[PDB]
Amino acid sequence: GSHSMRYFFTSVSRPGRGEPRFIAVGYVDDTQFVRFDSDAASQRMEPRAPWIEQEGPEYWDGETRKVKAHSQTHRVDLGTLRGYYNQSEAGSHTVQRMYGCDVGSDWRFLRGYHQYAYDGKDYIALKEDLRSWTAADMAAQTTKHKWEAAHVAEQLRAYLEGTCVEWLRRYLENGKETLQRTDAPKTHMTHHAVSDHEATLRCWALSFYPAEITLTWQRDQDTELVETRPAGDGTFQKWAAVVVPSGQEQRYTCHVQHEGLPKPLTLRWEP
Amino acid sequence: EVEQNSGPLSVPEGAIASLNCTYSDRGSQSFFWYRQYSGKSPELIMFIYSDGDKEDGRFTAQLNRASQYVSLLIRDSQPSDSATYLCAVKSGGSYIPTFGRGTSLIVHPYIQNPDPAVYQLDKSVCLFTDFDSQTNVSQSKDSDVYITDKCVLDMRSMDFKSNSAVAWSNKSDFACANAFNNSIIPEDTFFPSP
Amino acid sequence: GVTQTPKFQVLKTGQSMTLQCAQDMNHEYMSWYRQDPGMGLRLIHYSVGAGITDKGEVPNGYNVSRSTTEDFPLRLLSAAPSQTSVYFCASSYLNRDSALDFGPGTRLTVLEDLKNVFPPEVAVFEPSEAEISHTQKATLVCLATGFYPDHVELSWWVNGKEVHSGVCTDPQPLKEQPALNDSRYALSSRLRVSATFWQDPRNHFRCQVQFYGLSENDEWTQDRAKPVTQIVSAEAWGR
Amino acid sequence: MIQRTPKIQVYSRHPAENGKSNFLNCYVSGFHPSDIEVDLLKNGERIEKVEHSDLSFSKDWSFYLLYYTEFTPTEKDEYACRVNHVTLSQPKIVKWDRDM
Amino acid sequence: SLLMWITQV
Repeated sequence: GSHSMRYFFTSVSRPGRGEPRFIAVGYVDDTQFVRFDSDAASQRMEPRAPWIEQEGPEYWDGETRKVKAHSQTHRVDLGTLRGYYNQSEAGSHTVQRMYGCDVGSDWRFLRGYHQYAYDGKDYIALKEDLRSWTAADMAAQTTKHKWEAAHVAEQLRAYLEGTCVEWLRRYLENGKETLQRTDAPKTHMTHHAVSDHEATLRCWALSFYPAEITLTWQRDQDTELVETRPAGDGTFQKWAAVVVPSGQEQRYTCHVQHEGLPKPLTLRWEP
Repeated sequence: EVEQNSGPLSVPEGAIASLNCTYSDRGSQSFFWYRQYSGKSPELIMFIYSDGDKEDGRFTAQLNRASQYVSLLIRDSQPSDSATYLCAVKSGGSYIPTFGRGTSLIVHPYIQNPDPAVYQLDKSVCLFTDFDSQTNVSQSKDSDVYITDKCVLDMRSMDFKSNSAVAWSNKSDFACANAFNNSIIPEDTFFPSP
Repeated sequence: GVTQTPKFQVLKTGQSMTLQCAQDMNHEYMSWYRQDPGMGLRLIHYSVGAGITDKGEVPNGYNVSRSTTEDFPLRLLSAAPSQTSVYFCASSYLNRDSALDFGPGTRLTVLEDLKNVFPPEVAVFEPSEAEISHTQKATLVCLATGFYPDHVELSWWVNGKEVHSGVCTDPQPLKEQPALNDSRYALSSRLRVSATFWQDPRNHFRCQVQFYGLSENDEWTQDRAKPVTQIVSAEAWGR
Repeated sequence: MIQRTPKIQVYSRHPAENGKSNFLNCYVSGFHPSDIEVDLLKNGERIEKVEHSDLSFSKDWSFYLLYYTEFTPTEKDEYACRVNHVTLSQPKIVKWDRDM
Repeated sequence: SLLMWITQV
């Protein structure tokens, strides 16, 4: 079906402790495959999946060099952004960058992304046309005019429509049995009393990939829903709960939608 | 990877200087022209990435991706444009720009009223000056006689260029009449008798 | 811009030295080139940012380090005569269209023995009387002679101010003994002004040659004076 | 200068069965800044060999992190996750409920 | 594979 490749970069300043922290992670869909950490021993882009390890030394030297170049840009950006907002040297600040590309069922380019944040807020982002910038405040409009002048959008659009899609297709063919799988959720319901007059019905989804999933209740209000969470073995988990008057649990149903399921499931508990 | 003829290339003052540079990698993305004066650092003139012409004052960069070359045209060339012109190419698989070896350009000045003359100034010094730009000064036959190549000076405030060559020797055989015998001097060159 | 020190240097074979290169423009990319007569610019080492360095075309015999954004020093481990060259530091941003910004450069000469190092004798020769009447102009020539290695900067100074108008200096010097391998050099320069300016006796003309040779660091056992870095001037007044 | 409080979830990789091999997870998410301290506790004592995932973030820029370790749960042993952050004035303990 | 050309803010 539809696929994607994303890179996530986190850059954090450390006042009076020298070098800033730089962390970079690469995903294909919901599977992490590479990482870099400035605090790690290696100072190399490291593998985080079996299928990526078959890439030769040339790939690893290239990505390492590229990620070290990202960190240098980011190191400067922290100082530049400090100037724009007129902030002190003694405070820690965070920069984040996400970029990547989507592909459809036919593995052709669908969409591309390049977003940039400062202290957890939108700073500047590339629009869906890939020729144009949304600036979030006056400081980012300075960056907008600078990036328009240096033809940044054009250079990004070349990467996003070309290199990004070619390497995504390559990774999808190398890690075929990992990335092109679809594990359906294994589901069950638990019941617990909370009162003489009330009772909790919890609905579980376990061992599913990818993470996109919908759990909803139906009757024929007080609904709890946890954030989808990693099992730690590649698959994901989620539960949804409702507090229901006891003696009326039979009229409530849990509904599960997921691409691994050929049709969506309906779960019912009865006393 | 990136090829450039070394020269020297001679152009008369006022004429168009045409510098060329080929490249083998079709994946080349941006193309640069640097100018380096003798004993100085290379300095950027201009860059070009899109196919066609790009004008900046007297300079025009021209890129042709089909025939795989970059050009630098210099309209109304002046003697101060005399320098080595370095071509550089950035490509898809590296951060390192690929340099050509550089092309040496000399722009000979237009002398309005040639007044070829040889004057006398341990050691005595003779000055061959005010001569035409088509005159080539030659090195000495004798090894105890030293002769510099022709040199273009520019008296800014009066807009007057001037070629000059110096020669000297500690030998008492040496006189200013002898100095430039090996060079093809102009016929009506002035030789005063002080 | 990009600064590098020193601008000139003499070393004896086997000595170590570090060429400094610093930039204040927050360039990510930094490189070291050598430039030799026949071969153009050749890459020694580069660095796309702090904590990474990479080899270029001619890395052997050289080391680099990039522990900061600004500085990218080049170490010569054991100086060889074939490392005699002009060394340029070049840095840039990482946009597609980013051009290199070059430092002033470092002329290095590596010798087997420092006994061939000599400073220049400098002499100003005053204009011809015949030139003055014939052209209404006055050409002073300056000769800088007997110096080695080719590490000189010639400048003309008129009434305490440096002048470039009406000046010609030779692009390269002449070898005084062209056959001999370790030959001492000669250089000439012209300063042309009108006769009105020369014949005024208030005006004062100085030809200055900055020579770069040995420092106090180096040893010297010869009878002649230590050929140190020095400014040698010759003078003239109007008539 | 905006700050977001972490959301903590303590749980096991597989459904827990007493005296059987499993993993204990603490999934912290939705926090900002990235500076965070996460320990896994057995009967109030810090477990030492605790691994963690590589820092990433969600579409709203908030960070998420999986802390995990190998364990064999029993009827009586209590497992928790202790988490500290600038948003929390004191470290927050979340007990492992085997039906959450 | 990562991006190559990066421009500062």
